[PDB]
Amino acid sequence: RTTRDDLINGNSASCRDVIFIYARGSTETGNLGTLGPSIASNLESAFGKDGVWIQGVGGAYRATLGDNALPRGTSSAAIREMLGLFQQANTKCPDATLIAGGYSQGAALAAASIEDLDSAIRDKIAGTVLFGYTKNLQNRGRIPNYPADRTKVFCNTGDLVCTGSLIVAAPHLAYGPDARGPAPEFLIEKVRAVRGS
Repeated sequence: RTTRDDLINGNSASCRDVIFIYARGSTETGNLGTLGPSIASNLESAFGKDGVWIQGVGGAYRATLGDNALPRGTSSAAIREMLGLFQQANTKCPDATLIAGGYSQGAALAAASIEDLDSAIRDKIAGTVLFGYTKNLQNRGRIPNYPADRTKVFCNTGDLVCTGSLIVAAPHLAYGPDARGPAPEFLIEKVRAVRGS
C-alpha cells in the first residue's frame, strides 16, 4: 500500500477527476510512507477508486535525512521530480482538480515545488496539507505564492521542526490521527468547494 503510481500508470483517455500528489517523510518506504496510505483510502471512499488518482513522489526523491539541512529543506533533484509530476498531471489530465500533501522533508518538498510551479498549474491545486512542516517558522506557516485558505498545516506542540529546528522528537511521529481524519476532510472539502457535489 506504500507505493502508488496512479498518475504515471493512468490512461489519459480515462482521466480521474482528482489527482493527489504526495511526498513522504525522511527514510520512509515506497513513495507514500507512513501517512500517505491513510489519506489515500479516505480520498478513494469520497471520490470512488476511478474518481481519484494517488501518486507518490518517487524517482529521484530518495527522502535522505541529511537533505533537510539543504537551503530549501530538500534537494534540487527532488524538487525537479515533484515539479515534473505536477507537469505530467496538467498535460495528461488538464481538467482534473489537483490536491497535494507532504510530511516532514516531504512538506518542505511540496512547499518548494509549489513555489516554483508555473501559476497555471499551481492555481489548479485546490488544497495542500502539510504535516510536520520543517519550514513552518521560516515561511510563517505559508507556502510561498500559494493562498492561506487552500493551505492546512498540522504542526504538533513539541514538534521541534515546526519551531525552526531539525531535531526529531516524539511529537514529529504522532501525525497518524491527522492523516486519518482532519487532513482528508480538508482536502475533500476544498475539492468539493470548486467542483461541487
